[PDB]
Amino acid sequence: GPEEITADIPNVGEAALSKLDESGIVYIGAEVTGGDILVGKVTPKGETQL
Amino acid sequence: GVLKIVKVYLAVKRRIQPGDKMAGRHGNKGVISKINPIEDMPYDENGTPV
Amino acid sequence: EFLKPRLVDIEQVSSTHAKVTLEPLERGFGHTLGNALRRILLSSMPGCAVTEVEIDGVLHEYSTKEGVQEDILEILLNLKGLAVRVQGKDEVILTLNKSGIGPVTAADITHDGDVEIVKPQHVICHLTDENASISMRIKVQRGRGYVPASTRIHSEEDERPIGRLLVDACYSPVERIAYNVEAARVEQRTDLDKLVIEMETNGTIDPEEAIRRAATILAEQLEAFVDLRD
Repeated sequence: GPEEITADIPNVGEAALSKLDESGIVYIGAEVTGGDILVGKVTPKGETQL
Repeated sequence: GVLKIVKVYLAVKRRIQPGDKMAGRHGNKGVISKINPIEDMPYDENGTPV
Repeated sequence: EFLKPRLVDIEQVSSTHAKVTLEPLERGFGHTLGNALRRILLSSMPGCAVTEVEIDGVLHEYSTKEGVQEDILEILLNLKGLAVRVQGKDEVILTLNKSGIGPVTAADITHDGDVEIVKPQHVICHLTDENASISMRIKVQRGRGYVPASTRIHSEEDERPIGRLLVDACYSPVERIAYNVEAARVEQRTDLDKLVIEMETNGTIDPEEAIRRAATILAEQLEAFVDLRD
């Protein structure tokens, strides 16, 4: 399947999704530091087999 | 094979610190080893530190 | 049976220069007090300086408003040398509005009751258009030493807006402190000195107030040696 630029990332704390807008890409002016998310993206993956 | 690309530009302002490398013109390299306070540096009669 | 140095007349050369004198200094003490004070004045004098500016339509320091002839990164380097006094409060929020061609100086800041801008011709930016405009809300605090903006990012406490430009703060009213211990002649004594502390501030700290504020930093620190507690 095709990857997406979703603004909603699986099981990430709300503090990390503070600067991403609804479209997924960071605002123009935000002060980011080490570890922050600049562009949300999710890659599909099935066949768990845990 | 690509769908969409997103480029982000961070503008970090790097100050100076021990370990940096300075050098005059005449081939005298060096590495900063300390940042003394203002009052430890030597001063002439007028009080102006070097 | 030592003598006691007493503060004496204070020559004032300019608004920022000054000279004091401590008349009856015993022998060998001109250099003990002279340098004990100069390391106190260059280090630990309390003053106030800008701490974060917020302009009306600019997001980050690397932008450029249209109408002025300087970056928003170059207006912050002109504000960082803004000498200001705050009488009673701790932190203030000044304001500056202006429009029309011509330089913008510190004399155009909205004159609050306590905040007393001391160098009123300090240029900030130039407006090079007839229908330009700037509107900024500066902030001022009290402190000592030099605290960069990176340190305060740890004590931001959820700094909600993204239009809050932060400037590094250097709260210190003194820029150089010399001294000279010369010969003093009391009416009858053989050995006596006279200290002359020639300090040069940025018009913020009062001279006489700046030396009493040092001795209470030194005499307060020597409380530990007066009683050794093991």
